[PDB]
Amino acid sequence: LFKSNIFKLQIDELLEQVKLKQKHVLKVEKFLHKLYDILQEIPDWEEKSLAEVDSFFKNKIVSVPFVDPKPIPQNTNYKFNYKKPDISLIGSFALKAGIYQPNGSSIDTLLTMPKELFEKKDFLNFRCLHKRSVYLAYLTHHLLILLKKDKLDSFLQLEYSYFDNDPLLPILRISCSKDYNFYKTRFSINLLIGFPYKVFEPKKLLPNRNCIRILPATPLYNFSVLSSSTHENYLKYLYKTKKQTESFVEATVLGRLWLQQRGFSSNMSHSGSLGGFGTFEFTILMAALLNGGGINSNKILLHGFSSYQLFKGVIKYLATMDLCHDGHLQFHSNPASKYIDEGFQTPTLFDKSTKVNILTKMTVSSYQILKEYAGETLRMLNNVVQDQFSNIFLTNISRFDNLKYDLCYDVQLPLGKYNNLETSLAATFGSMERVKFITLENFLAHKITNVARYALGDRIKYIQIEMVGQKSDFPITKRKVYSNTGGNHFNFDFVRVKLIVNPSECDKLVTKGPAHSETMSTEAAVFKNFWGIKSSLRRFKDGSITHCCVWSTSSSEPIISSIVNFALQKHVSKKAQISNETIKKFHNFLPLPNLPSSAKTSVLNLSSFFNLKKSFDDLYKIIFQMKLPLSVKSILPVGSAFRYTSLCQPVPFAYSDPDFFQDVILEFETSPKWPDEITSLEKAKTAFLLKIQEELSANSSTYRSFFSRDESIPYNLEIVTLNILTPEGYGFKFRVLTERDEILYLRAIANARNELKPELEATFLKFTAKYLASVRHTRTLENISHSYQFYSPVVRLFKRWLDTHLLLGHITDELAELIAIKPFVDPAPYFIPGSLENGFLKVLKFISQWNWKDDPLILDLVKPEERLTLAQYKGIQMNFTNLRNSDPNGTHLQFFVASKNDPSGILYSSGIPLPIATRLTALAKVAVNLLQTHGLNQQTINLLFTPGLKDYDFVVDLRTPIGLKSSCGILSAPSNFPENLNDLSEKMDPTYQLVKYLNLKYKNSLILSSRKYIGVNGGEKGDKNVITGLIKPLFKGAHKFRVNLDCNVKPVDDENVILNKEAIFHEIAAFGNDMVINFETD
Amino acid sequence: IEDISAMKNGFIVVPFKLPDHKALPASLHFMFAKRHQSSNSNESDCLFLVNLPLLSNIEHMKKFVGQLCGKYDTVSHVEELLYNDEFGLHEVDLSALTSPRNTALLKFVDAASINNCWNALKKYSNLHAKHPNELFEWTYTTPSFTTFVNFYKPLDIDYLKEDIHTHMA
Repeated sequence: LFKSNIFKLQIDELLEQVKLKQKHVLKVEKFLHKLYDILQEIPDWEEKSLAEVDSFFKNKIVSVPFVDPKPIPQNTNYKFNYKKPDISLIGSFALKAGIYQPNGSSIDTLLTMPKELFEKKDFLNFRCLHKRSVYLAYLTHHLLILLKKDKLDSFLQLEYSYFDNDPLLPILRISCSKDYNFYKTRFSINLLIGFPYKVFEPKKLLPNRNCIRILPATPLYNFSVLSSSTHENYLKYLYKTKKQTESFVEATVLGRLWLQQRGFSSNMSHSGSLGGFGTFEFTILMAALLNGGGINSNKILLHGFSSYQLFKGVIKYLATMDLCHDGHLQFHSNPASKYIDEGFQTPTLFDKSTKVNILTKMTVSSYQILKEYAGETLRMLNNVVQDQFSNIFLTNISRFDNLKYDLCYDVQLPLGKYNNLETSLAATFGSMERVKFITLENFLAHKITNVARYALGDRIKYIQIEMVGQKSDFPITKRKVYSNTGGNHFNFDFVRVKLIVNPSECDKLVTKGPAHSETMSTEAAVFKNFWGIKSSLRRFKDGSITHCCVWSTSSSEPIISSIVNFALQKHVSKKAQISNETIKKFHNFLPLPNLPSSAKTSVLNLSSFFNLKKSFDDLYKIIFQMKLPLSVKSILPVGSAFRYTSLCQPVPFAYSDPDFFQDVILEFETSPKWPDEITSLEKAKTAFLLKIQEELSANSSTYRSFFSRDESIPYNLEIVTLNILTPEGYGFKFRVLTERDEILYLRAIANARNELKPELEATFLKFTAKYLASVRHTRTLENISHSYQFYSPVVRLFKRWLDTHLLLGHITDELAELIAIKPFVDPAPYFIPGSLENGFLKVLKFISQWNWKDDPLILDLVKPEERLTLAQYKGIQMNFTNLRNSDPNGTHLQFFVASKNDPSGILYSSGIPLPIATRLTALAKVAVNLLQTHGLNQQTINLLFTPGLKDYDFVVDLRTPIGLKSSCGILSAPSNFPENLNDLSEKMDPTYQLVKYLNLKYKNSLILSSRKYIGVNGGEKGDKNVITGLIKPLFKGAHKFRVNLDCNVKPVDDENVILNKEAIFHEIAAFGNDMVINFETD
Repeated sequence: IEDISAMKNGFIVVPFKLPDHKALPASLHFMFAKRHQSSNSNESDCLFLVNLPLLSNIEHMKKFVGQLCGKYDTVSHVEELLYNDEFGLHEVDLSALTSPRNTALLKFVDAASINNCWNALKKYSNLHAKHPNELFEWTYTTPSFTTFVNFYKPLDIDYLKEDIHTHMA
C-alpha cells in the first residue's frame, strides 16, 4: 500500500506540474471556430482528370504533395475533385488527455473525406491516395484564400507535412508564429485528412493482401491504406473507454510521460529511427487491457483501478506478453481482447473489426528496443525500497547516443540519385521491392539493420539504425522533402548505427556459424556468402566442426568495430565509411601495459591480471601449510590487482608503479597470549613473519625477501610490512592481523580525553579500512564485477582521468571505484554499462548532478536479477540526516559513500578537505557540459585529461632523475631485479614521498594535492607531474598572538601574525631542491 | 615590519633571510622564541621556540648559535633540540592509550650559556631595522635524489631482527 500511495502522491503532483489551464484551450478551440467557419465556406469545384489537376496547380500557389511514385497520364483513367468535407475531433483533445509541454504538440483536427468521391477500385494503384494528396493541397488552396481574407495570415502560416511521419498520406499543418490568437498556447493544428470508414473493402485491405498490382504481401502499404478509415471508430472506442475508467487519461498521461522519456511517440520507425508505438498505441492498449487481455480473453487490467494500476500493468504486458517474434495482440472496436500466440516477425497488434495492424508503425528494430526498457520500467514498479517515479519519466533517457547506447558511428551515405543506385549499392532496388516499402528512406533502413544483424547478432541487445538530419516538414508550394545534403538524394543526410552491447560476446574473435556437412546446407549457405574468404573451416575445443571466422583484436576498438565497417562495405554501400572516433581515443587514455600482445589485447582481456593472481596464490601456497609456533588460518590479499581496481595492469618485475605490491592481510590462530600494547602488538606478529621469512629464506630461494614499515597508519610507527617478490616478478606486501588490532584502537578512543579522541578515531579508520574492513570490500570487489566487467574497464580509467587532474592525493581508490560502480548497480534511466566510453560518460553526467548535501550514496553490492533491506537502507538514510546537523553544507562530511558492508558513509571519504571535493564536482560539471554544447570530439575527449591548474596560489612544475614509465610496466621493460633488492627503489616516483612530506608539515596553511602515478601521467618520459595548492581560509585573515596556530607565519605587527608566502614558497622549494624546476607564485 | 622586535606576550622574534632559489625571484623566514617556564628537571636552560626554520635539526641549532657566538663576542653551546617533531610522527602516542604544533624546544647545556645566547637573541632581534643586511641566512638542508627514495628502500634487518628479539625479551 506504500508502493501505490507514495506513487500516487508522486503521480497526482506530477500531473499538476504539467497542468494545462483552461485558458490555453479556450483560444485554441475558439480559433478552431474560425477554422470550422472558414472551412464551411470552402466550396466544391468540378470533377477533372489527373492531367487537368497539374494544369491548375502549376501556375497556382498550392502544389500537390504527391508521394512516390507520382501519377502518370499513361496510367491515369479516373477523375479527381475537391468537396466539402466533414471535419471532426480525434486524439488527445477528444479524449481530454492533453497537458502542458514546452516543446509543443499537434492537435489532430481530423477531416473525413467524402465517400462518393472515391471509386470501388480506390484501394488499388494508389487511387484514393491520389485523391488525398490532391484534396489536401486543394483544401490548403481554399483555406489560404479564406484565412488571408480574415487577415489572420500575419502570424499564421501554412506548409506541407505527413501524418505520423508516414509519407503515404499528404497533409497540411496550421500553426501560430511569435481573439483567435493561439500563440500563447503553442498548440499546432494538424489538418489531417482521412478516408471514410471502410469505403474500400477492409477484408481486401488486410496485411496479407496487396494493393500494388503490376502480388507480394504489403503489410506497410495496407497499414497506411486501412488505418486511414479507423480515425472515427477507434476514437469512438477511447471516447467511451474514458467514461468507464476514472484513470484512463491519467495513466495514459503517465504513459505519455514514460514513452516520451525513451524516444517513443507516434512518429514512424520504419524510416530509420526509434518509435512507432507511443501515446496513440498505449491508450489503445489501455482500451484492450481494460476490456480483457488474457490468452482466453481473461482480464489483464481493471476498469475501476486508478493510475497506479493501469500504468504499470500495461507496460508489464508490453514486457511479458511478446508481440514481435513470439506472439501478437488482438483488439476489437465494434468483443474482448484475446492475445494470439503466433507472431509475424514484426510488431502486429490485430484490430479484428478493422483488419489493420495497430503495431504496424514499428519495425523489428524498434519493437524489441522498447521491451528492454519495458522490463526495466516494470521492475521499478516491483522494487519495495527505492523511489521509482523520478526514475521513469522525470529523468531524460534520450539525450546522448553514447549514453543510452554503447556506440554510435558516423557512416556517411553518399548514395547519390535513385537511378544511379545500380552502382551505388550492391542491392537491386526495383518497383517490386518498392511495393510495400516504397519510400526510399525505409528501404535501406531495414536492409542495413538486417545486414548488421548477421554482423553483430547476439553481441548487442538491440539494433538502432538512426536517420540523422531527417525531418518531416515540406513546403506546400513544394513537392516533398528534397535536399542536397551529404552528396545524396535520400531523405537523410546519412545514417548512424547504434546498439547496446552485451560484454560477454561483444568482442568475440571466433565468429560462430552453422555446422558443416557433406553438402552445403541452407543454414550454411547464408553464412558462407556473408563472409566468403573470411569464412573458413575451424574446429571446436571438444571436437565439434563448424564454419567460423576469426577476427582481429585491438586495444583501441572492439571486434565489432571492424565488422561494422565490414558488413557495411559489402551489401550496404561500397563507398560508405563507418568509424567510431569517440571510443577509439577513449581507450588510449588508459595505461598501455607492457606485456605480449598488448596492442592485441581488447578491453575484455583480463588474463594478465589473473596471471598475477596465480603467482600470489603460489606465494601463499608456500605460506599456508608451513609450520610456525602459531599456525595460519587466513591467507588473503586485499590489493588492487586481485580486485581489478589498480590503475596499472599487473606486469611482472614492475618496480615503478605505486600499485606494484598488492596489499596482503593475513591472520593466525586465536591467541590470548598476544600483548596488549600497541608497540608490542606489531613486535610480536613480525616475529611470526620473521620465522615465516626464515621458512621462505631456507628452502624457497625462488622468492626474494625484504622488510619495510608502512607509515600509512597515523600514530602507529611500530608496524612492519613483509615484501616478498616471487620468481616471476610479482611482489606482495604481507601484513599480519589478529583480534588485538581493533582492541588497541577502541581502547585508545575510550581512554583518551575529549581533546584527542578524533585523530585516534580517524587513525582507527586507517586501521579499519586496511585491516578490519579490507577483506570485506575485497570479497565483493571481484564478485559483482562478474555481471559487468566494463566497470573494471571504466573505474581503472575513471581514476586515470582523476589522477591527471590532481585528485588522487586526497581520495582513496576504493571511493573512486565505488563512484564509477554507481551506474553499474543503478544504471537508471540508461542501459547497462558495457564499454569504457559508456562507462566514462555515465560517470561524467552522474558526478555532475551529485549534490553531496541533499542525497548520499547507497549503492547495492548485488548482482543481476545481497542488498540491504528497506529497514536497513533507511538506517543508511539515518546516517545522512544526523551527520548534517553539525555538517550541513558538506564542509565536514561531504562524500557519504555507503553500501551494505559500511553504512556509515565515511569509510574512505572521511578526513578529506571539502575544497578539493568542490573542484572534484566542478571538473565533473564542466566536462559533461562540454560534451552536449560543443559536441563530442577527440579535441574534447582528451581535454578531460587536460587540467589547466588555475585558481592556484601554488603550482610547482618538476622533473625527476629517471623516467620510470617503462619501469612501471607501461609500454609506450621490466625483466629482472638487481642483485641487491635495496637498489630497486631508485627508479620509483620521487614526487610521491616529496609531496607526502608536503601535506605532513604544512597541513594547517597549505592544501597539498599531487599525483601518485607519475608513470602514466608524465607524458613521454613518465616522470613529469604538477601540484596545485591553495591557502586555507582561516589563515587568509590576520591571526592574533597564540602558540598553537601551527602556521608558518611571519610578523605583520606587534599584535597580529600572517603567513608570509615568501618563506612558504621556499619551504617546499628547499626540500625538493633536486627536483626544483619551476614554481608559480601569485 | 622592521619596528616589531618584541611581541605582546614577550616572544623575541628571529628575523632571518631565506636562501636564494632557482625557482624563485631578499626573502625572510620568521621565528619566535622566548624562555620557557617549567619546573622540569632536564628542561632547565631551555627555550621554547615558535616556527623554526625549514629542515631544521640539531646541527641547525648549533650552527645558528655558532654564528651567534661570533656576533656578540660571547661563548656558549647548545645541548639538544627537544621534541622537534617536524613531521608529527610522535605527535600522538598510540602505545600509551592502548596500555605547540609547528614549534620546537632548543635546550642549552647551562644557564650561563642560555642567558647569554638569549641576550644575543634580543641583540640579533634589533638587526631587523638597524642592519637588515646583517640578518643571518638560514642554510636549510636540501633532500637529494638519493635520500628521497631512502624511505622507499628496504630497512637493515640487522637492526630490525635483534631489536624485535629484544622486544620479545
